[PDB]
Amino acid sequence: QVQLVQSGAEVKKPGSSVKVSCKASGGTFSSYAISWVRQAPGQGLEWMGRIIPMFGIANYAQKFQGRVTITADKSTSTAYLELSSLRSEDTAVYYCARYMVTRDQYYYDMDVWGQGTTVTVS
Amino acid sequence: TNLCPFGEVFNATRFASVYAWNRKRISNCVADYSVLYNSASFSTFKCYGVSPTKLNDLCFTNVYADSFVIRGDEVRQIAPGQTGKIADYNYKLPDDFTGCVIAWNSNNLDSKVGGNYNYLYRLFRKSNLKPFERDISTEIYQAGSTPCNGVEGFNCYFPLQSYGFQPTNGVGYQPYRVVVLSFELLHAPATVCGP
Amino acid sequence: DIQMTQSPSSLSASVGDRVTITCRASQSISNYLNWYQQKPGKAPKLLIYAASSLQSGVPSRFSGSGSGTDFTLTISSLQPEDFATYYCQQSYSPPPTFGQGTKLEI
Ligand SMILES: *[C@@H]1O[C@H](CO)[C@@H](O)[C@H](O)[C@H]1NC(C)=O
Repeated sequence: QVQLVQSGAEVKKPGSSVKVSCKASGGTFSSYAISWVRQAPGQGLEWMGRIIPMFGIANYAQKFQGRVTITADKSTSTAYLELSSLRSEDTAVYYCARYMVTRDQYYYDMDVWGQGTTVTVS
Repeated sequence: TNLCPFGEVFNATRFASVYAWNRKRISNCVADYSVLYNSASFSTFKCYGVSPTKLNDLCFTNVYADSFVIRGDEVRQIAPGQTGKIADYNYKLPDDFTGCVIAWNSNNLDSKVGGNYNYLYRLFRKSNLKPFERDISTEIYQAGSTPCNGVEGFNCYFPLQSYGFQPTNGVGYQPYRVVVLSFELLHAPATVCGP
Repeated sequence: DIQMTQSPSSLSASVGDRVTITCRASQSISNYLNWYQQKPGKAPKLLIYAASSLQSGVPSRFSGSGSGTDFTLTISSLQPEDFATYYCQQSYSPPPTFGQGTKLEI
């Protein structure tokens, strides 16, 4: 049912920060986690951080902790990633995806993915 | 002079889920308990330290209406004296409560075709909660020597599980709303009595 | 923390063929692993949310297996629907690292 829709592509100068977003449709963040994944072009997928909009709690993988922040406003059904200090090696396609952190004692089964945002530099 | 907010407690369409149970408090008003007992739709009116028909003629310091939603086959837990996930971790009444528990089938009001994951109950805690304790904390519950670092995984659980109230549920799997009217007497400088 | 590896990098196949793929984990996992596919330039979709448990709406074309490590995914009567790249991903301890991926050519 719930369909994520995702912000259009971001072109930015190196180091200068970026912001991207996902918002739900046919529902809202009903105590799901939403979490962010890089598809760097032709590399494996990489996981950035959890947020649970119902509680505002968020956490990050070690590689992105400090560089990135993720946030949400549940009443407007919208979650955001913003990344500082960018393009060490980075121009990835960014995906948000949900996973049902209250449905079972099983996690990170990302059953719905956003359309993907290209985020890149020149 | 004034008439009590029972008319809204039983007609607010938005209720919190049991782990975050709502409290509303009654003061300076006419408490018509008896018209509650005249209700068409109710599915329990089991009371403790009282029989509900007579209540109207009594007087009280305070009353709390505490309110939430529960899976029907575990509605039995809410009253005193029995362990079970709700009474263990979400909402425990005293050793000697005094008050009444009111509950009704809510599937026509509360169900959604996906399961309504806005409804949540705590199912892990380090120890059981004390009478009318409340806990909306959601830091990861450990299940091994693993320090979970505040993030979930094997042996590292998010404390709240959803009920998943689908329309296709049997009589007991359905959502039942609950209100617990908790009473108080004392030396009795009352502002709550029935007509 | 955990590391993933996945084999081979690519395979050729045919429509109606049967094909099998593997993923391996550097700490044991007690079957906390998932599988996804993505078409070239589109969103990933989840096929399996344990060793074997298939996800809703997915056709019977897929099955998965494993026990603590050395997992596999199989295609039976392979389709143009299966031209996708496939990824494993461990769920046993954060962060939930994904595999390097594998390519199927029809
Ligand atoms: C709740 O709403 C119904 C329908 O409008 C009304 O008849 C009733 O008096 C209200 N109050 C209670 C306590 O049921």
